[PDB]
Amino acid sequence: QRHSELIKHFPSTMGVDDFMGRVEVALAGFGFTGDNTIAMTNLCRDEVTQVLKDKIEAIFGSSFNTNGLGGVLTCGVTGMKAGLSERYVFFAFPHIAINSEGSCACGALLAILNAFKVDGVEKSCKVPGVHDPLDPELTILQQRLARRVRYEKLDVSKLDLPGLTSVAERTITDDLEYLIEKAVDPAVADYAVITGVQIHNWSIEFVAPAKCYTVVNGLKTYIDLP
Amino acid sequence: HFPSTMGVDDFMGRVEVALAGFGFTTIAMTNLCRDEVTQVLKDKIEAIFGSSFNTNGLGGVLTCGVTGMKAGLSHRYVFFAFPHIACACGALLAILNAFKVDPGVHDPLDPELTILQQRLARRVRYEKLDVSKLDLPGLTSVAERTITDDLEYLIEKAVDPAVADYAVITGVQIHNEFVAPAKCYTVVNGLKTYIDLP
Ligand SMILES: [Zn+2]
Ligand SMILES: [Zn+2]
Repeated sequence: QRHSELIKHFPSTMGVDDFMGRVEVALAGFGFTGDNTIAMTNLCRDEVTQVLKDKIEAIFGSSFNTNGLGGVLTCGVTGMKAGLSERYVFFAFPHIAINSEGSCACGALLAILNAFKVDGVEKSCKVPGVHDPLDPELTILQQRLARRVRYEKLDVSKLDLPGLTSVAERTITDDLEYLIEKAVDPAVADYAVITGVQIHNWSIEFVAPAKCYTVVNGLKTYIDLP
Repeated sequence: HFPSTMGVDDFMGRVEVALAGFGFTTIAMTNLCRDEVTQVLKDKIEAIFGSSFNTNGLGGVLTCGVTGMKAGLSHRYVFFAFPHIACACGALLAILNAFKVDPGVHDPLDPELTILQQRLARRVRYEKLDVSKLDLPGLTSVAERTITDDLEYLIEKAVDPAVADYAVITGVQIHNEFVAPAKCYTVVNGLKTYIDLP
């Protein structure tokens, strides 16, 4: 009941403010500030994620938001180009809640884990391009998650909500780069990418950074948390 | 093109007075285009209802699904849906450009865009429209019909009238800030009362 960081479920876990500091430090190093950059934020649509989006916009005045269910990126390549209209910073995060150690973290990720648990993971592993019209964002997310879970050969019997949440982060990150490739020419602009897992510790807000880098002058440099 | 057009704050006056007739404050779902310029009506809506959630997609597409609507409805209910126009809705103008140059399916590289694009095609073909003749305010108005029953399909999947009052405010946002309303009703204690302004 002190630092409330038994959240080592994600080794990289930081305070959200601690987190935001490192970012603008690392980002200032590469020429990014609230001065010259536009931020795109992508979180889950749920209201519990608003604290992270607010911190980011506190630093980045020029900002646009593309939140999808469970953090899925259904705005696509047009949704992205719409917002960027020379220095861009993309933040993408799924999100999880942990008491100490346990209204619903991520609603989508909860239902999905169950889906993978009761039915197969195989039931959801569809060809990309397909969705249930009754639940477009959710099912697009299931499937991408399913493909990803199969892609790094994961023992589903041993998959828990943190593990799933961490597959979502690798997934949402990968999708982000696929849009970024279509929508951003590293010859024309410099940009950055910050991804990770948002963690609601109900009261303290944490963030576990995952993949971070800058593409400056057509040259990519990775950034770890310290 | 939009004979229903009003100023946006007049609208938000008639709307809240109308709604006040049965309900007032109530949670609110807002669904507009992701574009920034839609924020005018957003904040005005929130202005009246502090309990809210937003479900914006490209052009106003309701890809939030039933689960999206259910997650937001956990604290009776009132639903706002509007596409828009002025670069008006870059999305509708992109679909329009398309409709005049060319089932649970989508481009992975533009899911919201192409989902809406499909739902408009169906609305276009249903209503029996000449695409050569279709222009931007026509498709916008279509999109208002598309977005509305979409919303409606989502609603009494998500909402049980025997237990909840809900309300529906739809229409078209117009910039040069105007709102041309369209389908507006309340359902209270069971009884559905459509609303026309004026
Ligand atoms: Zn969520
Ligand atoms: Zn638009």
